[PDB]
Amino acid sequence: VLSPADKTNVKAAWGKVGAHAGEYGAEALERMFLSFPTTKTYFPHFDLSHGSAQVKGHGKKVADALTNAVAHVDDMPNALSALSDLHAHKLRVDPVNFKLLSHCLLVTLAAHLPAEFTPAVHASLDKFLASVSTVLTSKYR
Amino acid sequence: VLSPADKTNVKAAWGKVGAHAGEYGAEALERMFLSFPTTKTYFPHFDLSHGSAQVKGHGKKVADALTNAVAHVDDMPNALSALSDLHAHKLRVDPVNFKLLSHCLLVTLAAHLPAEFTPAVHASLDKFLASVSTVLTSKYR
Amino acid sequence: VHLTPEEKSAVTALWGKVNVDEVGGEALGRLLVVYPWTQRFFESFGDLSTPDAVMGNPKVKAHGKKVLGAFSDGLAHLDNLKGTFATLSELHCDKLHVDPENFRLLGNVLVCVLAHHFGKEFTPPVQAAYQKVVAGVANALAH
Amino acid sequence: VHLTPEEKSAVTALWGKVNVDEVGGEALGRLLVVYPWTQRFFESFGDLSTPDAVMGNPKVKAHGKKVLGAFSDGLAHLDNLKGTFATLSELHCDKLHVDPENFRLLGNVLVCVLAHHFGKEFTPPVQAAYQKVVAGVANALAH
Ligand code: HEM
Ligand code: HEM
Ligand code: HEM
Ligand code: HEM
Ligand SMILES: O=Nc1ccccc1
Ligand SMILES: O=Nc1ccccc1
Ligand SMILES: O=Nc1ccccc1
Ligand SMILES: O=Nc1ccccc1
Ligand SMILES: O=Nc1ccccc1
Repeated sequence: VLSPADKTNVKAAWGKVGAHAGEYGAEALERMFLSFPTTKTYFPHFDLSHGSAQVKGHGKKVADALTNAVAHVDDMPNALSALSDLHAHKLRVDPVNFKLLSHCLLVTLAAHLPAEFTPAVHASLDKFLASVSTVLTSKYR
Repeated sequence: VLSPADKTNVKAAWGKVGAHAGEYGAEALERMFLSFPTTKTYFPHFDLSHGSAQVKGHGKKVADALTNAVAHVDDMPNALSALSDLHAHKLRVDPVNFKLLSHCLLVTLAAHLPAEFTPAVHASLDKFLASVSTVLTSKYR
Repeated sequence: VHLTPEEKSAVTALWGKVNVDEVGGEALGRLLVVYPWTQRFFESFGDLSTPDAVMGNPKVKAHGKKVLGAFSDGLAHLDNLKGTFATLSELHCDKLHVDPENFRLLGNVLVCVLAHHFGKEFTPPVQAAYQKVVAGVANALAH
Repeated sequence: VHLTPEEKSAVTALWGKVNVDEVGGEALGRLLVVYPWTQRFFESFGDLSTPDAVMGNPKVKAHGKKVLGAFSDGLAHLDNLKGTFATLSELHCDKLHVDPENFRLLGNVLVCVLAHHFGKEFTPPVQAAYQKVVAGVANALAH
């Protein structure tokens, strides 16, 4: 379970992210597609080139979903219910891929928030993203 | 979340395990120590030889913990609370090692329950053991 | 990988008794049932609707034979698994380029299936020898 | 591993600017903070009781230098990582025989630290090249 200090650390880092949330999501996705090219197979219909409006729009969706989880951090299974069914039951995403995206989200925050990404906040953000990943992988059939 | 069919499947397999629960736990541990020798480093003070009374006794403790989880399958964070603190906080068990023991528990049930270990029951038992493993790894600091 | 002589013996003697027409389909099929995202790797294989449907699918059963064949080839060339499997991975284009973890999952399902079929004979030392082989074949096939 | 020339360039140019006295300690230290079970592997290293303590521990910082050294050795011999690291693993007796996942965790913490220290310069293509190297060094060091 996330501690009070984890919840504070996550909310603080999102606060500092501010309105860049959408752009950082897009960047995390691009980092994922280049570093871990097997993840591109879930997006065969997207243009994955740099500056792609489709990656930009999808990165905003992902960031908005993370923010919803942040905003309902003690009710994440209910809040993410529809997205868990989509990823696990409909799209059949390999659960390994959530570790890869979480890593790329961390790298993105580190590359934009040098002061905020202390070891303690890094540990809190990792725990939070692993909790989101656990929810999104909870409904395989 | 475990489904009603998972809960029935797990309880049915435990039912057929019956009083062999303790011996099967010991067997799973031996399987884990031989197959994955890094796990022995958590038991440097045990005699790990075949037939070891220390492995037999510990296997009964592990089976009894799993049976407690089965018996309180909708309250597993509370029921396993003391054991999560022991494994994560005090012993600092690498979380990979729970996947290894879970695998060896499955192999043990398969080797003793040829009729019960259908594909559907196999999937239910895997899900159950992963849920236990998630609880036992939940309290790292 | 290097197996000791008793390890090689443990693998070889039980492997000679495996029903090579069914054990592969059982393992590949249980992979799809227990780890449902693996069905996406096999969209070209037809109906994978239910456990009963997965287990009965003929292309599952056919590629199951092929998985055992890959195991036997591995046991035959344990000291050069990459040279054994190079043409096997390449003939698939990018079909084998999934996370190495899924090859470890298949190998461990195979182990569960061998325990299921051999019971007491699949002793802990026998399992440990097979775990060495399935780990090496997983690493080479994922390269 | 094989790196393209652009990938080799992406790694080499940024690697030349790394503070070799600090970045290793920061990555090794964050490993122990973020994944607390890794402290068990370094119980011989003294006080690892809090983030600040971990990050200031002198043997953390010292072996952190050695982690970068292993990266530099790897980058210098990408086509024979096992021959590069054979002496390194063997001089350690059993100390490096932990799950390969922890070497992948270390490599990804190092990536996070490089992103932290280089900001915008640690572009997505630069990260992708580093991920190839840290994956190769991880596989060899766990062998
Ligand atoms: C932090 C983890 C994740 C979050 C918060 C997240 C969030 C979302 C959201 C909000 C959507 C809906 C987009 C829309 O309705 O327009 C979506 C869809 C999708 N997700 Fe994820 N996702 C995550 C992880 C992943 C991963 C790791 C993969 C695969 C590598 C993946 C693959 C997909 C795909 C293929 C779609 C459908 C894309 C399309 O065709 O429009 N997701 N996700
Ligand atoms: C299904 C997962 C597990 C269950 C249900 C479980 C259960 C238990 C229980 C009940 C005890 C207490 C024994 C006692 O107080 O006498 C214990 C202790 C212990 N566990 Fe586990 N355990 C699990 C997984 C693991 C794994 C994967 C490891 C390491 C590879 C591990 C290492 C230990 C150790 C070292 C102790 C202390 C042993 C001693 O010194 O007596 N456990 N566990
Ligand atoms: C996962 C481990 C796999 C192994 C060990 C394996 C093994 C093999 C082997 C040995 C062949 C050579 C033909 C033969 O000897 O009969 C082959 C061919 C082939 N494989 Fe696989 N395979 C695997 C996965 C897959 C996957 C995921 C696909 C995706 C559809 C696939 C599709 C094919 C196709 C289309 C052929 C050509 C012959 C045919 O089936 O029509 N295989 N495979
Ligand atoms: C995790 C990756 C590790 C790497 C890459 C690494 C690297 C090295 C290198 C390069 C050397 C000797 C040459 C030199 O200092 O330049 C060395 C020696 C040594 N290492 Fe490690 N090491 C690692 C982990 C560990 C661990 C986990 C331990 C102990 C728990 C350890 C303990 C030692 C000791 C005791 C020595 C030699 C005596 C000394 O210098 O105090 N190392 N290591
Ligand atoms: O983010 N920087 C950019 C790089 C190339 C084109 C546009 C933007
Ligand atoms: O031994 N047969 C295997 C095939 C694929 C992955 C792992 C094992
Ligand atoms: O995609 N190839 C596979 C790898 C491991 C198991 C099954 C399929
Ligand atoms: O390249 N540096 C690494 C050292 C140890 C493990 C992984 C990466
Ligand atoms: O084997 N020792 C390790 C220590 C830290 C990270 C990875 C491996």
